[PDB]
Order: sequence, then structure tokens, then C-alpha cells
Amino acid sequence: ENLLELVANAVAEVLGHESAAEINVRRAFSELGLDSLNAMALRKRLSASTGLRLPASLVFDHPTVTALAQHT
Amino acid sequence: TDSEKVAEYLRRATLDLRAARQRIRELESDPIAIVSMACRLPGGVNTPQRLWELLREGGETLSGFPTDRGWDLARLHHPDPDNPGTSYVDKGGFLDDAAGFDAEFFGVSPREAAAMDPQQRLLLETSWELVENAGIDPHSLRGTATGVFLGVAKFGYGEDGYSVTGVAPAVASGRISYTMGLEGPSISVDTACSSSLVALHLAVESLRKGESSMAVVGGAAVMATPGVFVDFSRQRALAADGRSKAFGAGADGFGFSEGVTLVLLERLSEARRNGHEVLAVVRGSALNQDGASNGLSAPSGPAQRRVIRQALESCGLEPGDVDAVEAHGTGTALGDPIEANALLDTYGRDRDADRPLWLGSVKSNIGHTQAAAGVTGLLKVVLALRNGELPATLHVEEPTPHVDWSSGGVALLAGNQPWRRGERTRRAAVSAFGISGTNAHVIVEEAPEREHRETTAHDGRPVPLVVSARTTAALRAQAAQIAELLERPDADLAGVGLGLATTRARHEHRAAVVASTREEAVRGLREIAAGAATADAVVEGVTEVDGRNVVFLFPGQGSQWAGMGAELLSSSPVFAGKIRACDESMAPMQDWKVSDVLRQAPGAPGLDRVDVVQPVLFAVMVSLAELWRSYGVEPAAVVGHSQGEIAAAHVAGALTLEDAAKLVVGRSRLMRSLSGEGGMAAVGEAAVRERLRPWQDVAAVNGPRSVVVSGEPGALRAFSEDCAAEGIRVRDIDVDYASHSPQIERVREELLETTGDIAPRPARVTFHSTVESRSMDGTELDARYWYRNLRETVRFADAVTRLAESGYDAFIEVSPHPVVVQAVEEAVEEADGAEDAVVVGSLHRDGGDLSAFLRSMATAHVSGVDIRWDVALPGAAPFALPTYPFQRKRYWLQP
Amino acid sequence: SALNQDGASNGLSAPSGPAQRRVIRQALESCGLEPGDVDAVEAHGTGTA
Repeated sequence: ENLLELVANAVAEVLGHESAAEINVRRAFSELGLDSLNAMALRKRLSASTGLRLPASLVFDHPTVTALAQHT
Repeated sequence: TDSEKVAEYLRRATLDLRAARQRIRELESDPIAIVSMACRLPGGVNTPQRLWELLREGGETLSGFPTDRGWDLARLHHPDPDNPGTSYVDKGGFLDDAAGFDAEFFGVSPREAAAMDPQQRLLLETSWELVENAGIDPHSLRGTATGVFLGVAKFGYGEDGYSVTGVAPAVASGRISYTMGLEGPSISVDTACSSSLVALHLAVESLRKGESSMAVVGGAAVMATPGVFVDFSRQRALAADGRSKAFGAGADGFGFSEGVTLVLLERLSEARRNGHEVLAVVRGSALNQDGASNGLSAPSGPAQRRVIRQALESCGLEPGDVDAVEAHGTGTALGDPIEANALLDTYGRDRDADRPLWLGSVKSNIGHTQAAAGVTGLLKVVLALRNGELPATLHVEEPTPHVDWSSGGVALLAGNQPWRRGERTRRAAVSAFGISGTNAHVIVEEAPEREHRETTAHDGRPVPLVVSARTTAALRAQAAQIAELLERPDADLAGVGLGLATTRARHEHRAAVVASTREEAVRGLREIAAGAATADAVVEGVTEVDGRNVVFLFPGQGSQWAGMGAELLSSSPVFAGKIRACDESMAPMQDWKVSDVLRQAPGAPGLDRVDVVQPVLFAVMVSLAELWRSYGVEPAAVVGHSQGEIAAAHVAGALTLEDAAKLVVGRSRLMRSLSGEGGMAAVGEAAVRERLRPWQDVAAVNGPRSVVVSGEPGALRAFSEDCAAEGIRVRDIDVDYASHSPQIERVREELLETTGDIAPRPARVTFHSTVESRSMDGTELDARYWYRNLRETVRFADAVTRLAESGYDAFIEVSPHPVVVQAVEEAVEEADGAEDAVVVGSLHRDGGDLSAFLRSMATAHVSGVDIRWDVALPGAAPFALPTYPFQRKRYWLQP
Repeated sequence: SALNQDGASNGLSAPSGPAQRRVIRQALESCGLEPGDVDAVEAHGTGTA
């Protein structure tokens, strides 16, 4: 639950947002705006922060931000 | 017959010939109706506001070189026309704000939004507004065959990251079809100042070929960089005091600033069939080239005459059937005399005798507007048809003396002329001449008159007023405009949630209000963006699934209200019809009428004897379902228990009406022989199970703490008092009976012989039961099953929990009862399911009426489940609709 | 000939197959020839995807 803020600020950084808090937790990635290799940039940011692996299927595993509890 | 088959062949040949000629005529020419319009001119939105209002007097040319953009000042302006890198004339209108955008509404990242030409943003906004202002819900256009045929030019770029910057200023921006989800052809043309016009021509052809249903035609410009204002200043073409004068005593040719315009076109027959609104008709166009002239950029009169005559021939009309012409003004020292001479030569030559051909130009009042000029002319002409007046601005008195202005029937529009309807159907023409040398001409005609309508309403008739699409816009804030956009000086009804275009699917947020007196929207709903409400449903839906699965509950035995309402019986017709049908079905076996008891008419029996209480409730419950199903709510897994098992079976289609009624009455009568011999208890399962050991006497499990246990006669009252000495939420029990208990006995098998007459049928949807924690099936129901229903324990909470994590899921427990009795009270969060639980109620226990049912539906319209509100409003007409707020600055990378 | 738009599908790029299916069908049906007369097809293919 502590990494939710990490995920939110990583998403804001990769998407160009500055508030890092005005992001709908329960919303699809497409509605919030996303493209191709933005996912791999987010994966690199998570690997730098969390240190976990890069399954590359996490985006389609759970598009909603509120379902980002798969870490660890 | 030899003398008959030949006649039949002749008739078929004649019919086929007529059809073929009609098809040929349709293909070679077909009226095209203009359905809607939207524009963004510098200084104000569109339609009336920035039009019939401003066009009455004029003005414009506010000058004021924009400061929001970079645009280094104090250097562009210099008095010397021959200065190397400066430019004179610092006047010229401009858009109030070009950096405004919403971004999040259309789902684009702010990083990509910053690197984005303003033309695309303005085009997206204007296209949404255009679709909205047509009575067509934008979300229904998805998957259709509409195409875009626009014309856009590249005006500067950002001279200062894995993507974009090669796709945003890409000219070919057909991303409108990407966002909306269209399938028609997407084309971006470029033919200088006439581009929009020729674009229009292409669309017409597609609309006559059947490859597209509706078309979007328009143009745009932004003038991002100083650019043109410098370069033309070095050509000595642009002149000071940039008020362009058409057919006067001046020569400027001023290159006015940006402007965005769009229109929607559809075939006339389709528009009439579907039921849209028609404003004007296009019935001919022509294009040509100046050919080899005396210069690359120089008009040629013969080409203009040829194109005008070609357009007239294509329309199949006569040159004397046009009353007003909009000219390609572009006030210069050479173009105006040539255009005037060409018009005099082609439209003159004894036009009528007394009727003169009125002439005007929009550019004399609004500016050149670059590529979107020609379509802008349309925005004038059509309005002249809708107001019976010619907006003759033409801010110049003395005409040009070079051209023989007199001795002709072409009169300049000095003042204003009435344009009233009546005989001699009105017609008009527009023309455009580009720099490259392409000329276009178009003829437009007034729409046919069909306006009768009717008047209704003004009765009580409570009307739902579902919000004007509380949407993905910031989850807040925008509610403000919807609160204030609904300000009614003098009107009524105005069905917004109707098929009316404003629908917008209420993207995520949604809200509702139900009343019939006044607005009350400026009340709590208004401050809901920063506060709370009093009696209005507010929802935070996420449209997890737009169409939710549906299930119903049917347990009663304890509602026992004081009369299940009567106003809805008089008002709602389907409820009364079902009640009457049930009464007729039950009439030939028992004397009592359910309607009489419901109305509380004199002579009706009291609500004490079970023989009346049990059937009447049944007669209500099914009817309630018939109401819900009447609103597009189709259940799937009715799971109601107790005496409502049979009601659920009837809703499931496994039983007939008369069979269920006779079973109900027989069961009640046979049970009536037992009285004052039983009673349950209302409460931990293990605690009561281990505590009831000293007694030889379980009924139902409604939850972790709502278990109903089987009891015994008055010794059970003593046990209940003993428990009430402790806590354990000791409660009371209803009328005496010992159902779901072994203490029934008595007739026993006598029921099976008396109650066995049924012909069970396969279930239509699902008949999941509580006696067995699994789905039942049709034709598997027998008198023994209902005997065990009254004898065995009820497993309700476990079944509900099992269904909660089931595949259908959807947490849409409705419970159509005259009482709340929703003892489930969620109790599904500990079922490894989702979190968007609805568990809505039904008709209120005490304050129940049609308005209460509408309120319950609105409170049901929360989350995802959808209903058709048009049923509640039989006979109406859409009124009007505003648009979406809240742009923000993006500044398009100034450094 | 025939023309159509891919519509809303994934990102702006990376076209969708059904759109190509529909455009092929429309092109074949415009002239009125069954899809058994074409002997060679010119393809528009470049690298990935």
C-alpha cells in the first residue's frame, strides 16, 4: 500500500503531469492517455525504484491504477 | 394465359423503366441538406451570438497584436515599408485565446498536448460542438460510415522525445475519426483560399455514391507565427488601416487572422426519414481553373463566367432564379472590377426588369480568414434564410467608379432588405477564387416548410431530470456549468436524458433529480461540487461495465404494508393491467378481488387473515417486475425465496398465472387450519445451535447475524425473554406459523394430492433456489418440492454469497418489494468479489408512489445499469443544449 | 477502388485488420467480380508489425 504513491508519481513523471496526485486511481490507462513505449519507460522507472523484473504484461494485466498491488 | 403473361411483362417493364430513370436522376443530382453548424470566429463563439447579432451593425478589427504568444513586439512594426525585417500595419483582429485546451477530456497526455498545433485542438472542440448541436448523440456515431473532408494549411511550427513533433504538425490530421470512431474516408485538401469550397464539392460526390452517410466539411487556421504579416508587407500588397473595403474606394487585400468553421451534410431523403432538422439545401457546384492567364496570380474573367454558367447548367436552373450572391470580396484594386464585370456579364442581361441582384461580402465585416473564408460565406447565407433579412454590412458608401455600376440590375447592398418567405422560393449563390488559380461556385436553396408539432404536458406527471451528463471532466468543477446551464426563464419539460444529443452517455459521473415544480438544480446539486445535497441522488460511477447483468429477489412474508399504494395503480397502465389480469385469473376459484383490497374500498377484508395476505402480496410482486421489465431491465437469475419462490418461477416463466394463483390460494387455505401452534426466532449460528439443546423444537439464514431459527409455542416466548435478559439482538416475530419446521405435519401428503396439477416448463433465464445451493432447472418442480420448501430450512445468505462471486456478479441485487427488508445489507465484501456493489432498493415501505419509484430508479441508475427514460415521457420534443467547459493553457512551446 | 478509415483501434498508428477486410470486400464488390480472378496482389509492407 506504501508503493501506491510511488506508482502514482512514476505515472505522473512518465506522462508529463506535475501534480502527481490528480490522477484517477480507478480509471483505465487509455482514458488517462498512454501510447507504445511509455509502458517500457514506466517499467524502467519501476525497476530502478522497486528492483523487480519486467514481465511486460503488467499493463494488460491490470490497466486500473488501483490494481497495482502486484508488486512484491 | 397467353393474353395475361404479356400484360404482366409489359407492366414489369414499365415499372422497371420508371425506377431506372428515377435512379439515374438521383445519381446525377440529389439535394443535400445541411443539418448543423459550428464556428469559432475571433471574439466570440458561434451561431447567433457571433452572428445575426454582430452582423446587424458590424465592427471588428480590434487590432491588438496578441501578447500571449511569443511574437517579439517593438520590432515587427516600423513605419518604413522598405525596412528589411519589419512590417507596417499593426491592426488586424485575432482570436481571444488560442492556447486553450482540455486535454484530459479527450484522453491525451499533457506532454503530447503541449506539442500539438492549435488547429487540431480547435478542430476537435468544434467537431464535438457540431455533432452536439444536431440532436444526435455523439456516442452513437461510433462504428458508422461518416467521413471528414476538410481543408487545412500549415502555418508555422515550433522552432524549438521518442514521439510526436513529427505527427502533431502533420497537416493530415484525421484523428477526429480516431477519437470519435468513424469509418468514412478522411481527406485533408489544400487549394489556397478556396480549399474549403472544393472540399465541400468532394463530399457531395461521396454522398451521391453511397460510400458515406454523413459528411463533415470545414476549415481552420491559427496564424501561429507573425509570418504572413511580414512577408506581404514586403510585397506592398497589404495596406494600413486593415479594414478591408469591398467594391469601394480602397485597396488593401488585408490578410485577416484565424477562424474555424464546420458544417454537417446529409442526403435529404435520409434526413427526412430519420427525423433530423434541415436548414438549407445544396443542389449543385462547379470547379474549374483559370488556365493560362497573364500571370501566376491574376484573376481571369472568362473562367469565372464559364464556371458560373457550368454551375447553373448542373443545377438545371436559370440565371434569373437567384436573388442574392455572396462575392469573393478580398478588397483590392484589381479583383473587384473583374468580379463585378463578370457578374454583370453572366447574371445581367435583363435580369428581371425591376428586381435587382443583391450583392454582398462577409469579408468586408469579418476579414479574409485565410482558408476557411468560403465556408464562412455559407454561415452568412443560411442565416439570411432563417431570419427573413439580408445582413447587408458592406461598410462602404461610395462604389467603385472603374466599373459601370449603373445601367444594370445589380444593386449593391447599401442598407438592409427584407427577405421574407412566401412565393418565389428563395435561392442564393456563393463563389470562391484561390491564389493558385482554382475557382468554385455553389448554389443553395431554402428548405421545405414542415412545422406543425403539438402541445402537451403541464399536468402533474413527475418528470425525471437526469443530469446534463456529469462526465469524465475532472470528476468535479464542470458540474458547476451543468448546475447553471439549466436556468429556465419560461419553459417546461426539456428532456435532456432523452435521445437528445446532450446524452454524452453521462461518461462516468452522473447525477439525477426528480421533481415537477421548479428548477431546484441551483440547490444542493449545484454546490455538490463543493458540498452535499438533501434528497437528490449523487453517484460516482466508473462505468465498470456499461451493461450490467441483472438479478431480482423475491422474498416477502413480513412486508405487510397498509395498502400497496394506489396512485401508481391509477397512473401507471401496465401495473393496473397486470393487477387486473391476476384478479381475473384468480376470480373463478375465490371470491375476493385483489384490486378491491388494494384500494381499501369499503367491504374489503382486513389484512389479518393469511388467506388474503399471502395472495395479495404475490399479486403485487409480479406486477412490480412487469414495471421493471417495462424499463429495459431484464433480470437473469431471480433467486427469491420463501413464498416468493413461486413468484420467481412465474417471472422465470416456469409456471402459468392461473396455476400459481390457485397454488397460492390452496396453500394458504390448507395452512390456515393451523394457527397458534408455531413461531420462529430472530437473532451466531453455533451459539444458538448449542444453546437450543435443552429444547426439542432452524428456519432461515439471512446473514452472519440475521439467522432465523425454528421455534415452538409459547415456551419459545419464555426462551426469547431469557435471551432478552442477555443481548444477542433479541427481536420479535410475525404472525403465528411453523413453516420450515417439522411441526407442520397435519395434512402433509394431503397437500401433494390437492396441490399436484402443474405442468412445469423449462426456465427462461434461471431459477436458482435457496433450498439447494445450486441452480435448478425447468420441468423439475413437483408438489414435493414445494412441500419441502415449507418444511426444510432456508439457506439464503450462503446462496447470496455464492452468487456474489459467481460469473454474472454485477452486484445488482434489486429486491422488488413493497418493503425494504434488505436484511442482506451488502454482506458481500467478504466474498472475494469486486467492490462496486449496488444492492438498490425498490418502492419505499411508507412513502411509496410513482415519484418514489422514479427516485428508486434514479438511485438505481447509479454505477452502470442503464434504463430508457423516454418511456416515462410519452410525447415531447427536444428544446436546446449548451456545451462543455474548461480549457487550459498549453502555450505551444514558445521558447 | 475503395476507401475507408480504420477507426478507433489501439493507438493512432498500427492499423486494424477488419478495416482492411472491409476495404478489400468493398473494392471487389464495386466492380462485381468474385474473389477468384485476381492472380497477383501488390502488398504494402514495411518491417515490423
